Amino acid sequence: PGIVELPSLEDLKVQEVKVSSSVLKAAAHHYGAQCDKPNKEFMLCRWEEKDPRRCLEEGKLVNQCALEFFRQIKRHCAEPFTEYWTCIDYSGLQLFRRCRKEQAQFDKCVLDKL
Amino acid sequence: MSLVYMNIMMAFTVSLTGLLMYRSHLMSSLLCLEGMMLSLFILATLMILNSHFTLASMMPIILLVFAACEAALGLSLLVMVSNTYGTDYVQNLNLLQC
Amino acid sequence: MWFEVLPGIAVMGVCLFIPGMATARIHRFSNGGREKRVAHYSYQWYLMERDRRVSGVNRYYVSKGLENID
Amino acid sequence: MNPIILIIILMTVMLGTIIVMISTHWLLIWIGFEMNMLAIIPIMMKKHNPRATEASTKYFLTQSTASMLLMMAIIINLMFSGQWTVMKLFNPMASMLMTMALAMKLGMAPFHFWVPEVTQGIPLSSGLILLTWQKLAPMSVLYQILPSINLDLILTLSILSITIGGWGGLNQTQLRKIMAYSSIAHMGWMTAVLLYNPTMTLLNLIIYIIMTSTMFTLFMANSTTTTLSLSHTWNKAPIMTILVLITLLSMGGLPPLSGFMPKWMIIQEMTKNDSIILPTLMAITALLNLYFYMRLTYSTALTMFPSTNNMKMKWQFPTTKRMTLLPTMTVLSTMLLPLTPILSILE
Amino acid sequence: MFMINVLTLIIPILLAVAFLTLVERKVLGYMQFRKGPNVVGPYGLLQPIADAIKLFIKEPLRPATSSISMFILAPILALTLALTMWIPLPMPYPLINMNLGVLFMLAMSSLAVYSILWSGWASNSKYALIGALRAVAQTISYEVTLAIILLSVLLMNGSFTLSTLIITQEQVWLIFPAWPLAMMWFISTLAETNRAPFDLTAGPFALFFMAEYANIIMMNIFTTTLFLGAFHNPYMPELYTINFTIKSLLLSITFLWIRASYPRFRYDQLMHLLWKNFLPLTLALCMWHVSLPILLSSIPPQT
Amino acid sequence: NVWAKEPVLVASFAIAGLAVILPTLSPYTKYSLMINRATPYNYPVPLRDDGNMPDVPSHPQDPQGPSLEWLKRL
Amino acid sequence: PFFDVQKKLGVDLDHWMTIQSAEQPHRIPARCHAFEKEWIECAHGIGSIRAEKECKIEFEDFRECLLRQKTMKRLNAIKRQRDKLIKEGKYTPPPHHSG
Amino acid sequence: MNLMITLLTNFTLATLLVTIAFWLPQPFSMKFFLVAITFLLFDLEIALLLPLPWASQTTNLNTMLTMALLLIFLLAVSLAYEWTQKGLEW
Amino acid sequence: LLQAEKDRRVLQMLRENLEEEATIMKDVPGWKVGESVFHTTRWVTPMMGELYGLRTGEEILSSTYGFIWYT
Amino acid sequence: MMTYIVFILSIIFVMGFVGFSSKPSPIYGGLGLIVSGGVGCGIVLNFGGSFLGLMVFLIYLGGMMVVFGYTTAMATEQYPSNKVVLGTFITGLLMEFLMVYYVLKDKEVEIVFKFNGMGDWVIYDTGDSGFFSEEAMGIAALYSYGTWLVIVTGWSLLIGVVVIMEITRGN
Repeated sequence: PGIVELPSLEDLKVQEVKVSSSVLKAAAHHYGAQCDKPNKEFMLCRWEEKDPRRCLEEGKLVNQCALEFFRQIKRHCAEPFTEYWTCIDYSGLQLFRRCRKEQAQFDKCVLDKL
Repeated sequence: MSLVYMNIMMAFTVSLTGLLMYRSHLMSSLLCLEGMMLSLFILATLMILNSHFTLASMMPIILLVFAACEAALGLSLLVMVSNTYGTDYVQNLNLLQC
Repeated sequence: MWFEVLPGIAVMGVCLFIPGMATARIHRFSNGGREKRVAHYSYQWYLMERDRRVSGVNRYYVSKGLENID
Repeated sequence: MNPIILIIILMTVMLGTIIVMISTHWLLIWIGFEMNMLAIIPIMMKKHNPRATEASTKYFLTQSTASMLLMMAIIINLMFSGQWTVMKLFNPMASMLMTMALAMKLGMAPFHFWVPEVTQGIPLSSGLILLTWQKLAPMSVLYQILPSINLDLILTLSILSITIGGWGGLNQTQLRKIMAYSSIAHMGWMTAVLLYNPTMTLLNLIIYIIMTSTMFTLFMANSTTTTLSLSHTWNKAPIMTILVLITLLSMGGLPPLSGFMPKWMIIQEMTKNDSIILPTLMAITALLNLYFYMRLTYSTALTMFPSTNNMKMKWQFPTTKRMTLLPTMTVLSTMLLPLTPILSILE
Repeated sequence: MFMINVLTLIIPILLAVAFLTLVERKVLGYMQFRKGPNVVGPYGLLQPIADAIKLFIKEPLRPATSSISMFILAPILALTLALTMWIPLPMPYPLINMNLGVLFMLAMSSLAVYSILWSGWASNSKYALIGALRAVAQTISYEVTLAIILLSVLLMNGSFTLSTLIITQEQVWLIFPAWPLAMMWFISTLAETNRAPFDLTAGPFALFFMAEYANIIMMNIFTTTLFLGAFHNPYMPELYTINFTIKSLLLSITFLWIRASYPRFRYDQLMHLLWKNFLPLTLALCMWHVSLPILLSSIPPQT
Repeated sequence: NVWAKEPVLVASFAIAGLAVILPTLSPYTKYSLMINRATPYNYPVPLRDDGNMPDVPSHPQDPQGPSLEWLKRL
Repeated sequence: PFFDVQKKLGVDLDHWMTIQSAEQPHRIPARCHAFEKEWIECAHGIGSIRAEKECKIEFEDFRECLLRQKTMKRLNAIKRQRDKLIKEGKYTPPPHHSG
Repeated sequence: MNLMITLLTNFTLATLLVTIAFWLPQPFSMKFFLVAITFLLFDLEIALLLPLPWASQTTNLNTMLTMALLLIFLLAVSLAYEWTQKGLEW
Repeated sequence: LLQAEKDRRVLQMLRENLEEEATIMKDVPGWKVGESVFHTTRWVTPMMGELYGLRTGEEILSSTYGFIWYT
Repeated sequence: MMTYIVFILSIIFVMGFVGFSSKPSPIYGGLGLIVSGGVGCGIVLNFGGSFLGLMVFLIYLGGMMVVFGYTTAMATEQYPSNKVVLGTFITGLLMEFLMVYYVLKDKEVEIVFKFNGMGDWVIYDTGDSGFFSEEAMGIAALYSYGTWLVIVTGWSLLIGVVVIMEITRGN
């Protein structure tokens, strides 16, 4: 009967955050702090309409917010953020109690400097 | 239609004909009843898994435990018949004629 | 004395010492110094799938950190 | 046997049947049928003769395969539109398997081969309780799931069960086989009007249960297996004879007596449809299954067979059986004729 | 590399079992006043090599069978259980991380019951059938107990992954919050391995022998993971593997050491003792280990 | 008394009775239920913003919403 | 007969094992949640006969959500057509991973 | 199929051990039955018990405690019934 | 973020797969190019043969059956 | 070793049901039901199957066939194949071969249905955030919502115990 109304390939081109998983998992909480304020727009769109192919502008918005956040954490302290997530990477499933002292180090970096 | 359901229904008919036609021992009949039980278990479990019928997913294990204690009662009845007779054939039961 | 039984128990304990240590060495070798990612939940498996998708090598151990941001 | 254990087993029969009555989930109905089987097995083999053992074996095999075919029908129901609500089904095939399962559960013509064999080698109490609760338990389920049944199923099983309980029945003097063939004929009657007005089915269920309770209570008052023992009961006591007369004639269904009232209302709310030849066929077979009742009455209370002494000895002992409740059930079962508009007490 | 992992698991099992034979003979010899086997080379490792290859050399039992296929089909099942039962056992990194492994343990124990029953039926005339029937009874009467106790000791940890067990053993040993439950579990392991002080008084005798001793080492490794042990700092698995091997070896020596000095029980005493003393006590420990985590505000982080 | 007769049964009844009773006198069961309730499985779903309600806080740093503080402090 | 002590005592002890979309212990849906909600709201205050003859469209939508029969029929027709045209040889296929 | 690979390797190596070991050198009682059915029924009640450590994280804890104690209590009543009523005697 | 990438990827497979279908089925009579079989105007969740259809085995086996027997 | 492994294990499953529905000696029947239960465990674990298919394995292949083989050992003898048994096995293999041949080289096979004939990688999850293996939390109900169900189940098993002892000479 009725045909679907798919979006085009012009909206299906956002600069995708092609980052890996352990760095994204370790960089979650402060990403919840600074960013993730305008993506509850996306969450409320997803739970008031059960229809992606519609809420994709806010998906592009959370994509650019996460990329902007990782740009901002890339430019400033820390570069031992790399040491922190590679300390937490090879520990099986990533328990956050594993590398706790360097978690304190990254917190002290980002707190005293940003 | 999730094609495997056809094979498990045909397997149910296999176990049901094995339950109905049975030559000598009652134990084969009771074990094919158990096979029919397993068929219903597997068929309903694949249905509930693919449905994501996650609230009432109790059907496989509870169907299992009930018809298992049915099979326990059948074992006790077969032991009683084999105790008051020599064997447990379908024959040597032709007394009490209808 | 029991100095003459400790070689037997010693060699049998070495026979029990070997397989987990060699297995953990093969775990660390088959992912380039990484640990093999355990998988118990759909969340961890989907995170692993997007990790092996974004890596480019279709391999989840390369772990591609901070050098594809801009 | 302990009396505590028998009270427990009666509690579990009542629990299983009430679970069948009260639940709305399919698993719970299947649990109720199975628990009814598991509890009713040690009421049989109450003695330790091998007759009751073989009877319980046959009963267990047929009852368990009926239970599992019922579970097959339910899992077909959820292979189609799937929810655990006792309602209209969603497959003619599932309804076919389910009504054939319940036809195995309660006494039907292709499936009646276990009923006289299970009733012959058991005592009277086990036969009474199995007839009452094992003909009460599926009727609630059929009353529930009537609006999605192909009618030819129910009507074919009803017609053939009435004529089999008729024709098979002219040959046995084993009183348990007589009562079993009567059960087959009346269950055909009580299943026939399921798709037209089930008030008649449940009223016929009430009347049949009270009648069979009266009949088996009269047999428990003086232990008999044959008609010649009933002639000895004629010699020893006269009031049992007129009770056998009235209760056999109310199993026969004559219009002065209360057993006619379930036939007549069936014929009424059957012939308000376009079914006339089917009522006259069913009521001709209802004339047929009165003949073994009538030769039984001729054997008991109207002609008289020669008697044996030591009835002279049994004269010196007055009767000392306890009846559970015989006279209340008797005059409830036989003088109920002017209370036909207690039809509408039911729905 | 995965078949290399499997072969590095199931190649040292023959070494482990044969050296366990020499170790049990030497340890019984020194619980007794006997030295040896030490004439066959230095302290006799070539002595298990020699008697293993001797029993391979020696001419088999002539049939005398019923369904030759069934008669070969029972010990092949016993030895493939003994091989396929070291897959989810964690010394630090197990071969297969599972959602649940302990129910797999109990299920393969029941398959060992199948092995005993099939060898008993396919063996011989009626007296060995009665003996193996009593053996199946006294084996099956304990899988109630061991599964009950294993359930009550994992209930402190909530999950079945068993790497959560090696996490939750970090602070104290699990022998301290459940000593009597662990003690009864150890008695049930003596029951499942079917040794003294429990009675059992074939072909191939070497294969049934192999299944026996791999079952023993299996239960010892599962004990050492289950109730005691120590921590595991990552990127150094040799430390935990050393401590695990030393504790499992001490426990297996204690196992044969308990075997060494007790007479076999009467059979009706065995059933009587199991039912009327372990079964109410297991129920008591289960209901207290149910009602206690809801008391002490400690229900486990079952993720 | 029966402590000499069937002692393991009496010990089983004793630990059974204390397992029955002991959750009644318990200062930790409300702690257990708060711990068990305060762990979310699904997504904490947002809502359409406000009818100018002094609840449902906008920043996740804002402590106007109901949070947990007895977790960190044992 | 069917009795109603289930409704009479006010203990709804058996209505939760019954359908989907009753509240799961963690608030997750099934695979065909919304189809059920609209179908139940279609046939609620209904005497189960105009449920048969009026809510047919949404019931067929729910059934084809639950089993996905004819959608698999369409996909299977696409597969058989793809097989016979790759057997023919026209456009050695760029529907896999590349042009 | 990875554990199926392990099962296949163990099964094939076991068959190699057996076949190379073989090509090279060339009435009853009711008391037997009661213990097995007692095993069967208590094992099914174990099957009802054993998802208890799955369940202990919910928002209904007192009810879980009550019905878990009811399950072990029913199992204990069955045990004590066959204990007192000469079910396992000799 | 994972949700947004997932939505863009499934709509990407929808767009490319209906482009493939529109290229491939121009011989059969009938056949509207992109009809849902359903009637309501709602985005149904696809069935893993609308997403991973005609991908020839490898990716669909590593995608559907991946977690089911991955360790 | 390929995609239709669920279908192939189903073929071995129905072969096992035929293999003991041909009525052998009941210890061969117990063997056939053990093999059938193992491959049914394989099928349901292929659907995953994380708990329930390993759960059946302890009950039927852990507690039921043990007592079935036990009662085969203690009650019936069957002391010595036949035409009828192996002939029914041949006809069952013929019926399965015919049905699966018509599934393979045609569209669909209909008893009275429309079984859409291809192997089932469809349908399946589209990689959702499961995080608890939904079987696990489902069966981790029955103690919050499950008031009536576990009560009547345990009560039925208790009545099963008293029934078994009564028939086997209560008290």
